[PDB]
Amino acid sequence: PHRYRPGTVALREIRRYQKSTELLIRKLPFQRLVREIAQDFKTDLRFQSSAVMALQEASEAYLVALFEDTNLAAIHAKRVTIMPKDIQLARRIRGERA
Amino acid sequence: PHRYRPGTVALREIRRYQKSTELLIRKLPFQRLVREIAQDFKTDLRFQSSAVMALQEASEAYLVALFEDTNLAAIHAKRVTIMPKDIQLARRIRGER
Amino acid sequence: KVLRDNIQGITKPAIRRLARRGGVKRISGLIYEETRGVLKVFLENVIRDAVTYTEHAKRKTVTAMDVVYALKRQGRTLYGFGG
Amino acid sequence: KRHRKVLRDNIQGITKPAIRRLARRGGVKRISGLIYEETRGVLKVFLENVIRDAVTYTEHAKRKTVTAMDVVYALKRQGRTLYGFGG
Amino acid sequence: AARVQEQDLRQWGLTGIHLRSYQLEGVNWLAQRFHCQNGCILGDEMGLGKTCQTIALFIYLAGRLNDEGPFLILCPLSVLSNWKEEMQRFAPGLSCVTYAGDKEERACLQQDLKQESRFHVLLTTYEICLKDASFLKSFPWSVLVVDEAHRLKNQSSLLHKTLSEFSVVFSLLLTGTPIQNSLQELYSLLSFVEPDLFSKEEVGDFIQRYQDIEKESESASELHKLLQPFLLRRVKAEVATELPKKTEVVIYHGMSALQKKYYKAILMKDLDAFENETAKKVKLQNILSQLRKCVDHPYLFDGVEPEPFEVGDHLTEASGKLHLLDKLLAFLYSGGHRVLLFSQMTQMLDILQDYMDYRGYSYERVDGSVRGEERHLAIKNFGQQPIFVFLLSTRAGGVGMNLTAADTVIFVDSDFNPQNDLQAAARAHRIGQNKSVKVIRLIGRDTVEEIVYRKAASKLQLTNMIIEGGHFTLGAQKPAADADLQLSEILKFGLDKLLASEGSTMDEIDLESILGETKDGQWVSDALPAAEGGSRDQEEGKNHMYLFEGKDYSKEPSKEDRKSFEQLVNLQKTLLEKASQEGRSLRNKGSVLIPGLVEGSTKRKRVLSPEELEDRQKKRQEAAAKRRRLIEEKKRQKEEAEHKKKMAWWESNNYQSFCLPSEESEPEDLENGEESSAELDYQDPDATSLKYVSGDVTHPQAGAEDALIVHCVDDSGHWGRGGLFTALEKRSAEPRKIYELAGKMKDLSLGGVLLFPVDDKESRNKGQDLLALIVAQHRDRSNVLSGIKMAALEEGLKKIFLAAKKKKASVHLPRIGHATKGFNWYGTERLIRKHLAARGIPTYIYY
Amino acid sequence: AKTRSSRAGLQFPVGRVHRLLRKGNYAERVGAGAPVYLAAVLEYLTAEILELAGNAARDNKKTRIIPRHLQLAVRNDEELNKLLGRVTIAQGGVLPNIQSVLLPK
Amino acid sequence: KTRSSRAGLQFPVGRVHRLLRKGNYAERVGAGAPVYLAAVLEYLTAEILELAGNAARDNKKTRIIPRHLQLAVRNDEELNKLLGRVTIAQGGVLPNIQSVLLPK
Amino acid sequence: KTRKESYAIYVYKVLKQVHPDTGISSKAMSIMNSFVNDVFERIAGEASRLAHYNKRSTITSREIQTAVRLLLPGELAKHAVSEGTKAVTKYTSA
Amino acid sequence: KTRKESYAIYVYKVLKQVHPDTGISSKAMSIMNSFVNDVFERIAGEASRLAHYNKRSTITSREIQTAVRLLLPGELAKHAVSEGTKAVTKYTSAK
DNA sequence: ATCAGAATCCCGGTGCCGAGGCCGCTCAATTGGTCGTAGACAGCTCTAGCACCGCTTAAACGCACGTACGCGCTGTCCCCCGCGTTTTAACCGCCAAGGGGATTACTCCCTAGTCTCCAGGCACGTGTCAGATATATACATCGATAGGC
DNA sequence: GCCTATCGATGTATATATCTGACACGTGCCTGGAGACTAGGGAGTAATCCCCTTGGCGGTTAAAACGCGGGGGACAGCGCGTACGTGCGTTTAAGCGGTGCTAGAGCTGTCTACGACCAATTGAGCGGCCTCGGCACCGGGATTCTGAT
Repeated sequence: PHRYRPGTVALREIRRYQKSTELLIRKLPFQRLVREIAQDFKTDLRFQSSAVMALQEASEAYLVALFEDTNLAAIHAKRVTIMPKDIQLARRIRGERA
Repeated sequence: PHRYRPGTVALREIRRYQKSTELLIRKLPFQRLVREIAQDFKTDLRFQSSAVMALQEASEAYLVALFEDTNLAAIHAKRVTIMPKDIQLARRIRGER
Repeated sequence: KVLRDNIQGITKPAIRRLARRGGVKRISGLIYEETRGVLKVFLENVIRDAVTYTEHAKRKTVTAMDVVYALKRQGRTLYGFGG
Repeated sequence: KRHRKVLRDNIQGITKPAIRRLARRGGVKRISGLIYEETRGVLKVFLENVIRDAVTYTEHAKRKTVTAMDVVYALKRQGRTLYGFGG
Repeated sequence: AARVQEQDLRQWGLTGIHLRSYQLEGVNWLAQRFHCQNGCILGDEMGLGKTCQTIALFIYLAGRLNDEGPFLILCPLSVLSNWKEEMQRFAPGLSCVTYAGDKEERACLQQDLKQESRFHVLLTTYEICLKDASFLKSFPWSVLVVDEAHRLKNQSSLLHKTLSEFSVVFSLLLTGTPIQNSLQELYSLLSFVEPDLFSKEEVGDFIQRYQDIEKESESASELHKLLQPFLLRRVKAEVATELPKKTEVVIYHGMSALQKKYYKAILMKDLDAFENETAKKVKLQNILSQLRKCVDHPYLFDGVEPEPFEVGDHLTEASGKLHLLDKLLAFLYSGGHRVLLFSQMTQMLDILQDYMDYRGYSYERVDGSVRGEERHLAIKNFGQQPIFVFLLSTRAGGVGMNLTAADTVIFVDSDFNPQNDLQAAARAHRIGQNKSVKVIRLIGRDTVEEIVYRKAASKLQLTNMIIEGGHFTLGAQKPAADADLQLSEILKFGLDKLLASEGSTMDEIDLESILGETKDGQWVSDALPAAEGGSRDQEEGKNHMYLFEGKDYSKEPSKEDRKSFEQLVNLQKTLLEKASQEGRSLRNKGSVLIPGLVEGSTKRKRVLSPEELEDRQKKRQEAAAKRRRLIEEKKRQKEEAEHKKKMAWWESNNYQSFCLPSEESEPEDLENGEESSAELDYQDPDATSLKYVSGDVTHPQAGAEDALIVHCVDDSGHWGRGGLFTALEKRSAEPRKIYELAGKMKDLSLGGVLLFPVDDKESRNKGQDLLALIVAQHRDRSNVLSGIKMAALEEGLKKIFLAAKKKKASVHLPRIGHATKGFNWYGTERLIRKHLAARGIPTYIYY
Repeated sequence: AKTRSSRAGLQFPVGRVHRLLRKGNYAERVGAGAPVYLAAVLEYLTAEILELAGNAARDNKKTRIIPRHLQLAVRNDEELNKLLGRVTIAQGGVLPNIQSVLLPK
Repeated sequence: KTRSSRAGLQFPVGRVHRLLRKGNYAERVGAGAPVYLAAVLEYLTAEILELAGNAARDNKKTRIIPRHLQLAVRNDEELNKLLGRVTIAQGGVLPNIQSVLLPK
Repeated sequence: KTRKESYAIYVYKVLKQVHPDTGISSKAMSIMNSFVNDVFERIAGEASRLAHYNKRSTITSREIQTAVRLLLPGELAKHAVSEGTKAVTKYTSA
Repeated sequence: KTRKESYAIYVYKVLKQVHPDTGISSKAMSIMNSFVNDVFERIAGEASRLAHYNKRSTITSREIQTAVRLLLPGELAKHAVSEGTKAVTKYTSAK
């Protein structure tokens, strides 16, 4: 009947993904996403593989940093479940949501 | 006798200063503060009054923007009263340490 | 030959892994769409500039240097690419 | 009795009402009492970095008088450009 | 009793003075001649306290001969105050009453003196004595005193006649000039003094018999033998000392290890000035200031006081100069001496106040910031209150102050101009000083002050010696290149002693041995201590004005000290060299870092050959002269264009000028033939003196001649309300109209005088009245008015002299400030008298 | 006319711009068309901003433009507020704004 | 003979000088200026590298990798300050969990 | 006496175009001048970088346009690019 | 057939100074090379701007020292400055 | 409470291709000479920031409790997680077109640099009227009022 | 427990009030923008190799897809009772107003050391490649954690 309690293995997951250094995003889906957005500015573009890798790296670092700020904002509200309201405050305070 | 209720005058003040274009810090105290701090850097420094004036303008703008962000943080935290914890969070999100 | 929807490919599990690296213990189901929206805006601006640089370079192929310049203009930087 | 007197530090001259008044322009309705010293600390650190930079410019310029453009350069370098005192 | 004892005179009530060898002899001569019953003349030179000696004579008469008076004193008003003061302070037992003032005041005094008839001594002036001779005759006189009796040089004088009409038994005439180049003065005095021995008719025989004494030694001996009972006169410094002889002291002090710390640090910091011969001027000058501060006090440097900034002895420990001064002040305080402290750095005076507070000493401070009235208060306080020390900035104190109450003068640091020190000395060691004054200059032994002083002293004593001796042997003004070398020599001095003793060399010195005898808290005026003569082969060793403690200044850095400097420079280079020679240093390792750029700081370059320096000097001179000349001419062209604007502005307003042009370039042709003193015979002092009348200034009491009324105004043309201005409107409304017109029409220029008639509403029965308004003030929005431009008053009076003589009109002036107590009337009065009354123009002053 | 600005139909000084660019070391050579294009762009933005400022002053019932109007104008052009997101204007003040949680009931 | 050798540098004096000229930074450039700059760059880098070396050693690796670089940068407060918006590929993140999220 | 220069007269002339019968305070003029110089530096700086990225010696309107595209907001850029192009095509007819 | 210079060799040289025994991955070498070149631009930009502010034609050690002090945050510069000036001293001392 | 029992490291041994080292030829870093301007460096001239007193009146200090907010503890209840369980196409290994980037080599115009000049921009110049300050509202919300329902 | 009023209190936008320096305009002059003349190498000029990305195949796997179940946090409710809002008075000192002072900013001139440009030349390091073992990686060792005891 043994089961780990809610949030306990989630902490182990945090420890896992904080100890690992590899990318967490699905590569081909991200590649398609790059091509998809670029499709809006120009049709039939070609992309250096390293450009896509750089984009993926930059995106992950950006999002992870956002998740951290979101985590703190939820904690400040005495919560542990992150919500868009936290993202909205963080982006506004950062001035990204200028 | 008469008294306005808590927050009624605060709302007036907010509207007054937001409507106003005036500086909010006393010039001479700010001026002395800068010069005392100058003692921390060098034994001898002269200062243009306009330089001090610019410094006050920048400082007030910086703090006011911070007060806005702090106010948002308190509201997000379901409060009306701002606290140091809000200021710290705001600066943290702004990448300030 | 036209692409769509793969933003959802940055699926709930993709977002969950990122959030765990970010130290997040619980993730609201509303966060997934909020993230995809913010990410698209971020990517659009970076790619927009990278394309601008590519066009300025008279190229048809986007290069890592365009990404580097775009980040740098946005005041961001990624070492280990180009150069 | 008048030859010398101890006096409060100039930072306190950024009086509780000066801080309150600023917060009110910032739209703050209610303020906890801990914020006066907290704001003073933030302001002092902010000023410290700006003045130090200004001093650096002036001393390189080998002047003795601090100049508003020196402040402009510091502000621009720190990403907080102010319009209204020079160019 | 031994010279009718000085104690007998004191027992008879003489207080507050020592009858000096000169004063005691005079009083006894007066007393002896009274025993002989021969009248007397005290012909002693001015400043010997003839007043003091005469007061002692009344003390002798009342105490020994029981002559209860009344005694009459005739004196000039400038000394009448002095007579009254000396009587009150030195002879309080004899009631001295003052008969002075205006006709109304004198009328009150005549009633008061008739009601309270119990005065021993009556003080009156010569002019009042002549006017009220009938009143003074009503009192039965015992003895008559005449101060500066030269007023009697003419027997036909009304003064001589009226006093000969007074009942006189014994006479004492005081004169600074018993012979003003005429024997008639001495005989006129002698015949007044003892008319029974010197008849009024023997004037011719006395003059004729004694006129050639410069040629006849025999006549010189005869006249003196005849005069010995009647005339006493003596010469200065030998007995007649009059001014307490000044004493000069140089004080040698040690320095603390802390001072030594900064010394080493300061010197080492800027070695480059010694390497770059051309960078020496600014650098060494800055350094010298720092060195001075270090010798004075290390806390003159920021952060040197240990935090917390607590008041304590650590201050004295930090400076050997202060350490010595503290001990010195304790001695002086116990000695009841009063000290004046002069320094160039106000910054130290601050610390000194802090120190006075620490020790709890009474002090006052006056530097260039203490304002004039505040300055009056400080002087007043020091004169009245037991203030021990006076803190003075050396440059601020030299201007006009009187500090004769102090006996001790200390120079912390010396001025660039020795004239400033000498000028300051005249403030305390001033005529009227009764205590012997001691003069102190502070020097650290083997310190920069000693070296600076060695050369500065040579210049300073030569300059001071030059000022009294008039032979200007001024040490030649060496160009700054040599002053840089001089500074390097100073910096090369004493290095061995200074650095080899890193600990405090603050020696305890028995001050009394250096200072000399103190009597009743007074410095004994002993000539500079010449190491006493032990006779065996005469060896000349300069115990002259430049030697104190037997030490001769002016002599150079030892060669070894010079060598040690150069060695230290290289040693410092070695430290820098090693640190730079040594490998890479990391931060986690916390290595020692070298400070900023070497050439970051600037280095001056090679000297253009002396020939090239000479050529560039010429080039510099030539370029400046050429531009100066061309620029000044072009600048004048601007003034010419502005003149066009001025004339056009006046012309455009159809205004007629009432202002007199500035007549400061006409030769005063008042009969060209040596301007020698036109001897004013003593007949009616009211005829050439300004006549003061109480009444309205606007209505001159002029008979049939034209009258010129004079008043001062500003350049605004806005007519005032109230006071004298209302009186002017009462006589005429036109002065207002012209003044309003002139101000608006830009006709009012500083020193300009508006002239227009006053006969508009009320005119005199004979003669024309003219009013002259002098443009002397301008009022800006800050409302600050300068004293009715003192310059404009002189120019206006010059114009008034020329206009009044040219029109032969009488001049009528208000007594400015008569209602303001302590108002400086004299400057205005003398200009009026010199330019009008003394030139025969009738001047009337209304109050 | 002589001036290149009038040839371009501009008010701004193309010659000054070309000089400044040459002196600014932005490159070894500066083509004559770059100053023209830049002068036109700066002039355009000037006109755009001045129009907003003119409106703000006129709306404020005043004939003279002041920094207060500039702050109001800049922040209300949402694009200028981002372009000038960290630029501060002397005597600009802030936009009147109060959060609904703080408003009375 | 090389100016770098003369300067005691690892860094290339001529190459650095060439970079300064082509960068259009000023009308004129002094010969010591590149020396100072090169030295500084050289300095800075090694300071980083020791710390980087420390991280690899602590990580039981003989060759330094980007992960070591990320950790090293953030741990020099000044490197993080200087590099506050710089990202390192395959750098990962700092290990950290908020006390509020930790178990009872 | 030392001669200075500023964009003030151009700003004022443009002011009378967008809004006749109105003036501008000296403080506001200083801000406008300050803004013009700032934007100038932003454009010139990036244009310099672009030229280096392409190793070009000569700056052209193409670089200016590219810098403008990068610096300006999404719609403001459209108007500015139109005006810059319009000016060049007008001038080049001379 | 194309030629491409880089600073890696000094990096490696330096590597052996800090850690004679330590090795380095290609990715790490690329990162540091990028890093060095980037900071060069930062410093040169400030020196340039400063010279412009001072209307000065020539960039010198003065500019290096002060640009450095602004950029290398506070004390970080101090360390660098001491070695920087030392090297220049060496260079100028030598001939 | 202590322990079983999920699930975390530690470890040996393997084997891949990357890191470190080799040489190569080119083109440029160091070696070698001339000019010239900048800056520097020194001079002289004058400005504005600085030290000081001064009265005034608004501000902050300092008063108090009332007030309502934020507090800690209350209870509710259903959602993100834990794990199973299902189902995906990403990742990965292999080949292979050809669009295109970067390489090569070349031409002519453009901009730079050239000299002479003049007209738009400015610093100094002078004035004036929109905005600043009066002053006393007229007129709106808030305070308690204060009722009635 | 309202909810409709209500006075009137304290305050606020408005009227018309008057006052002035900051806003305008130009003057007198210059200085640097233009209109010249001119050269040559920079950007465009085009051709080309051969490469990098895109195209392309299916396999095999981890991975994502989809759900149940639930207990703890997400969520709101409540009373506690302090502390922060407010208006009182008290007192300090910030402001607007001066004064005197000279440091130090400011321009100018002359020329030289420092670096610019030009050049010959050597050799640092350069492209292309080869060799060895730190590392990845795999199976499978031990250790230590949770919630179930």
